[PDB]
Amino acid sequence: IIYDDLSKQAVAYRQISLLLRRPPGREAFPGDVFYLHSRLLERAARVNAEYVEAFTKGEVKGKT
Amino acid sequence: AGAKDIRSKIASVQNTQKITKAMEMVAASKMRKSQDRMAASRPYAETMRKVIGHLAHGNLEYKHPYLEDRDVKRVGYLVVSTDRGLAGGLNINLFKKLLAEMKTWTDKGVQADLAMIGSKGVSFFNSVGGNVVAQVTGMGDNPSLSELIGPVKVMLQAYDEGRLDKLYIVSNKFINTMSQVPTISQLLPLPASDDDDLKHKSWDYLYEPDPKALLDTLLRRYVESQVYQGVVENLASEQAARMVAMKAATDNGGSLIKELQLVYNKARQASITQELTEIVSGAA
Amino acid sequence: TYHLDVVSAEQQMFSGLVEKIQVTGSEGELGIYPGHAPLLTAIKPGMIRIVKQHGHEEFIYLSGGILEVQPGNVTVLADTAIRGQDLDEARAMEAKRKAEEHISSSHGDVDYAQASAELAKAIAQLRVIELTKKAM
Amino acid sequence: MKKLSGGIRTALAQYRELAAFSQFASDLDDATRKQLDHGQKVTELLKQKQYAPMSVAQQSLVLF
Amino acid sequence: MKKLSGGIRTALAQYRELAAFSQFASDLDDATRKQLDHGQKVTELLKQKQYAPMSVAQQSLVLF
Amino acid sequence: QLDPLVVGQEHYDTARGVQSILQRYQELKDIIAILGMDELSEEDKLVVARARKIQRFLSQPFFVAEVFTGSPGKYVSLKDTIRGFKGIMEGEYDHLPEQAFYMVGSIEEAVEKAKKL
Amino acid sequence: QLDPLVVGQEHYDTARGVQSILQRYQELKDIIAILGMDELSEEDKLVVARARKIQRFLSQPFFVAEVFTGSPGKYVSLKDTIRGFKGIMEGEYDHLPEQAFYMVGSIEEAVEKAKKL
Repeated sequence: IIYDDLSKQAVAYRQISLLLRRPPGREAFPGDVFYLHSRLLERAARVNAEYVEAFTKGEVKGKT
Repeated sequence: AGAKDIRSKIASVQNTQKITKAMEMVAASKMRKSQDRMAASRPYAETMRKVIGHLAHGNLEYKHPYLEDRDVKRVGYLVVSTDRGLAGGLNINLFKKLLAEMKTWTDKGVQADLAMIGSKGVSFFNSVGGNVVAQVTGMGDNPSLSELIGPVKVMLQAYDEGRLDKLYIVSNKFINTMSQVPTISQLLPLPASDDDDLKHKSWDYLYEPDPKALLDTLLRRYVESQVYQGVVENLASEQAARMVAMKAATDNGGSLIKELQLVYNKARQASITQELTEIVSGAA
Repeated sequence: TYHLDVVSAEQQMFSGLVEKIQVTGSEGELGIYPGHAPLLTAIKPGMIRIVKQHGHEEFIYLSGGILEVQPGNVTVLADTAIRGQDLDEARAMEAKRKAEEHISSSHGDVDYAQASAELAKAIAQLRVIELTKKAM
Repeated sequence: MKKLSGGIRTALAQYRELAAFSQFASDLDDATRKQLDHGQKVTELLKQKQYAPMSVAQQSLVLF
Repeated sequence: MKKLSGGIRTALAQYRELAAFSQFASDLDDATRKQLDHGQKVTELLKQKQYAPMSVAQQSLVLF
Repeated sequence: QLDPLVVGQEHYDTARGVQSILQRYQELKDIIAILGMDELSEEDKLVVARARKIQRFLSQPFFVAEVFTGSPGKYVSLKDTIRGFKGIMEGEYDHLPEQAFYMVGSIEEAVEKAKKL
Repeated sequence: QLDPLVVGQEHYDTARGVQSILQRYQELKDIIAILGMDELSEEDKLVVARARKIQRFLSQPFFVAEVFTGSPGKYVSLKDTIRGFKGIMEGEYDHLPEQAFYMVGSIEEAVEKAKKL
């Protein structure tokens, strides 16, 4: 997966935040801009075979 | 001020530090080459001085002018200077020593004449008003004996023409890579060598045509060789001084980056605080 | 054989062992074989013949110089350019003219000329000492 | 004034382009030394005392 | 690729600082002349056209 | 858009050649300042003269600027632009003076202006 | 009040010359800091020496600051200070050391303090 600009997602989040009056932080980005990208990129993971088998209820067993 | 101007200034000082490091390395290589070209000069002057010793104080001796003193009515100086700056105090220590001794001699009421090797001394002694009678300039790091023949010819011609009574070469001495010292040393009339006539009786030369004509050219070639050796030593000394001066300048730049960064951090923090306060205090 | 040197104010030109040499001495052609008695003469500009041991003839061009022969050694003190009252005087007259009319030649160092200029430009209007409150 | 002032912009422009060398001016070549010492004179020329205004004839004469 | 390429990265970092030193220095030691003239080849080798990807065989052959 | 696949190799090579000559003249300026010009090679003095000509030739008299300077305007087609610059960079005009190229519009008007200088 | 029409041409001109020297000295501090003092032109070293002498001579011992330094206070009249600064600027005290000027009254007390180092 390729995020074409996470720079212009931070800007869009700053916009949609200030319009809700939420208090800003450094460089006027919202308080939790770090959390915005953190909880996104932490989904990029390699997942071991038991998680796959448990999620997929046994339909796939050998794979990661 | 404001974080951006200071970040620009820090960029430019880092660039200055790169440049002076490069010049340090360049001078550090040219110094080794210069002190090699310095060693290749010794044999000629050493053997020619042995020959002059034989013809001067061997079992016979001659009345040649260059070998015995007379009344000092005026003095000549051959001044070696660098062609390039950024060498630190090299040139000015030398010129100050020269000026002191020229003042001594002019107190005794004897004039002095200057012949210049290198353009820095030319400009200096023009601005100070000394008597510059001949010059050669722009040799750079390719000194060649064929370009020194001019000024030393002038000074020798004026010596045997009776218009000079003593002749000096003023130049730096590449003692060691960390230390160079300006020296004013006499080369006419000829210094009394650490030699003994006792060894001479073993043999003598078949002079063709005759010794009185040979001794003249020997002494002229010897003086030329010593001016050339002084020039090459001054060049090696220049390279060493530029190396150490650029070392000092690179450390001075590095120690200034760390002040500018304190200023920059303080301004960064100040701008964040002011902006965020102007937002939060405008709401409601 | 004997040990020959040909040297100049600037650099050496030959060293090694030789059988004979032939030199156009100032007063006449001349040839040195081993054991030659001590001798001292000027030489004219021109070639000299070395025959290195095993007989490898060679030629070198000398612009002048002085020849010294000794019991064992012989050394030729060459010089780097033609010499004489005719030419040294032209050199001296130019050396005077350039001091009378203040003619300064540029050095040849392009490397220094570049580094000096980059340093001058980088160090310009830097105003750093106003900015950090360094007393000075 | 339009005719004469056109040379002052260029004098001072070349001066601003060479001004960085003023501190190493001794090593400079005599070709650029003349521009560097011309810019200084046309700069020293533009100095003026207070309450002493110049008619256009005087300004044109001096800039000429 | 791990075997044939472990050296490239530091070679290029050092080449790119050396090639900066070289602008002020003519008269280069031949041992560093070798280093510059090699780093320059390899830098010239790594540039590539836009839409032309290479399979690992074609990359490994070139790096060899 | 400045890449060969769109502007052709002719235009692209002319543009990059001009940028390279001007970039080299930037280097040589600071040697000319210190060592004087005669310390330049015979080839480098050629880069200098051609960079100065190229730098004059980029200027142009506009039709709307006539009110500022009285000079009539000139419209220069792209063929003339590429042809003129590509000629200058190849030594075709090494015999004209620099000022022949200043505010001259098309290249054929530089040869006309050189006759009058 | 610093106008020629208010303080006279000589007072005004001395003050402007002092500002000029100290400003030229500020401009040199960055090159002095990077490259050291030996790269200065032979007349910029003189500017630096006179600027430091002027910086010292601007100092004065106050009568209310005896408690801090012991040294007794001094009163310097205007006629007596423009003379001293005109002297330092014109070069007629270049032979004294810097410390000869620190914390003195008029210029005569500096000329004296130099005897005692």
